[PDB]
Amino acid sequence: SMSYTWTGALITPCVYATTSRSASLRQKKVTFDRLQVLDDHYRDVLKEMKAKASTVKAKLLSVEEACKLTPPHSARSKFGYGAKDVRNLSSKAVNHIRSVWKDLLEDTETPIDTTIMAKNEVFCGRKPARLIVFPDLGVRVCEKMALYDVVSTLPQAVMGSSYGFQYSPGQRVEFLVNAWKAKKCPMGFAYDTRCFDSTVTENDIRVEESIYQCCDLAPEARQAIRSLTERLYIGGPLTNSKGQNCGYRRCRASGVLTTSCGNTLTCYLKAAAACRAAKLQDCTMLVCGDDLVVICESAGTQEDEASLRAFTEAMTRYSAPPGDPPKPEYDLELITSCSSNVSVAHDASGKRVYYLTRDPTTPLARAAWETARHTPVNSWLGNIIMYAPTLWARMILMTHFFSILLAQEQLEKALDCQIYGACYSIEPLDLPQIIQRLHGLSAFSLHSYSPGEINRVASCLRKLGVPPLRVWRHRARSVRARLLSQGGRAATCGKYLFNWAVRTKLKLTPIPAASQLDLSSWFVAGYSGGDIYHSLSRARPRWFM
Ligand SMILES: O=C(O)/C=C/c1ccc(NC(=O)C2(NC(=O)c3ccc4c(C5CCCCC5)c5n(c4c3)CC(=O)Nc3ccccc3-5)CCCC2)cc1
Ligand SMILES: CNC(=O)c1c(-c2ccc(F)cc2)oc2ccc(-c3cccc(C(=O)NC(C)(C)C)c3)cc12
Repeated sequence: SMSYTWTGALITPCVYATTSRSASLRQKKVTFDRLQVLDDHYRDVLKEMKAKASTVKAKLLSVEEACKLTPPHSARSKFGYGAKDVRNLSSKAVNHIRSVWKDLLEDTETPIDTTIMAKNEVFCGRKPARLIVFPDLGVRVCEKMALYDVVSTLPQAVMGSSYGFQYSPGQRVEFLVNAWKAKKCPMGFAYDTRCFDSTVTENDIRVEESIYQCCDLAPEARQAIRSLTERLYIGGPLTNSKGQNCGYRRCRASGVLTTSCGNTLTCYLKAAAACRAAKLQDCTMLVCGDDLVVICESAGTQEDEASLRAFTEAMTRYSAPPGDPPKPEYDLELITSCSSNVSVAHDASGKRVYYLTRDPTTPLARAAWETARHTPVNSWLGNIIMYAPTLWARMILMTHFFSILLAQEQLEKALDCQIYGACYSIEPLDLPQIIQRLHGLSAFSLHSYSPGEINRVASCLRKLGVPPLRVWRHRARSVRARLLSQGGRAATCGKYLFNWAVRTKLKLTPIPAASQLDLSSWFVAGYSGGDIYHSLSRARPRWFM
């Protein structure tokens, strides 16, 4: 069947930013009939995944628990209530949610409506806008009730160490390094599927439900998963922001709670089966939605290229064809996945420290957009958290935004930021404790960065018209002195985040309050399009902190 069908009605709106104008270019790319052929390897991997899903027990979330997971800027319902009313348990929101739940239990077939919109992302010719497909707020709260506990428990039980969303950046690096080191002669590659969401078939969506159905589930959760699969996840009608019928979808909706979990399971299933078809030796896989990395035993240059072509042919039969063909790599640092690569630096005692970095062009361009225009959900803060050990995040992002926060007297104001998938409510004053937990204490002492990494950063600044690194050091000394003078958490930001800026660096001790941070909800599962709100909370705060 066709991934999408269009009525011709426009996808209406609600250093460039992608707009509704280019939506038509994306529609042509994502629209095609799918060809899928399954085999024994696919069937065997599926049964193995189901045997692991069989060990899971999931709970049904209450209306209140689901309501409290709704982000404050979450799209309002077409039934006269918004995210605020949901979060406050307003009688109107709750009554509509309970009626939507009841309708999921009683109607097993009627397709559920979705809104189709062009996403506005900043980029540095110009690429078309990505499309977002999501059901009404009431349905989204119901999705959390039935499946929040499934999507946060099941993927790790099924995929184990291959499940990408269970790791802090520090744990992710450690996993990749250990897997690389475990091979006699390692080879690794990134596999990129062309329009993954469009390649997801109705059968893939039912196979995914067959995995969810192996959980111990409450009867209402079992029925809601069944109804949601048939009425929403396999496909349904598309409506634009003006309420006009846009067409029909028979592929993955990018804005449902199961998008991230579903894509990870599907990509893992197809890839693990394609590893067997290609006869790749001693595979270690890492899967993040549609992003896949395979680390294995090299069998020689020609052998490796041949096995990759066989892998690609098996992925293609499973309806996962590639965008760019995979390339074998013989250095862990040469693999690019999730726009990132591993690099190494030294801590304060000369010991090696591995870390994740990326080309800083897009993060810096988006931070420039966000300093120009007010944006309810930022990427700069997400880039600071994710890339805290990098030279560019420390010297430029931290310096620039802490000087703004000092000037606006907004150091204590919690901000919403997006990191890959999910939405996080963070107080900039908590950045030292967050960084220490995610990256370790060495993130505040890294030096001896690689020439390639220093040169990529310096060239990026020249190309973007950003002042050179020596200006950033002078600005950080001033920012640091002012933060120190404020005491408490502000002085900790000055001392830890800007220790790189002083000639004689201070000896840094662990932050005591870093121990009390509850970060379980952060790196448990992926919620890209899932509509999940994460607000930082601390258990047992000491009086002297
Ligand atoms: O060689 C030497 O000894 C000294 C050289 C030197 C060169 C330029 C300056 N620049 C400045 O003072 C000003 N801009 C900046 O001090 C500035 C700061 C951040 C900038 C950023 C981003 C960096 C990441 C956080 C968000 C802001 C961009 N651009 C920046 C310019 C250049 C710019 O204008 N826009 C963009 C556009 C895309 C990407 C980045 C940028 C402020 C007043 C006059 C212009 C200062 C010193
Ligand atoms: C198969 N791809 C990989 O798992 C990723 C690789 C890679 C893998 C292999 C390789 F060789 C090079 C890069 O680099 C990455 C960089 C970031 C992410 C990534 C994805 C989702 C979440 C988070 C997160 O930290 N969120 C918090 C904790 C909120 C900061 C982070 C995933 C990958």
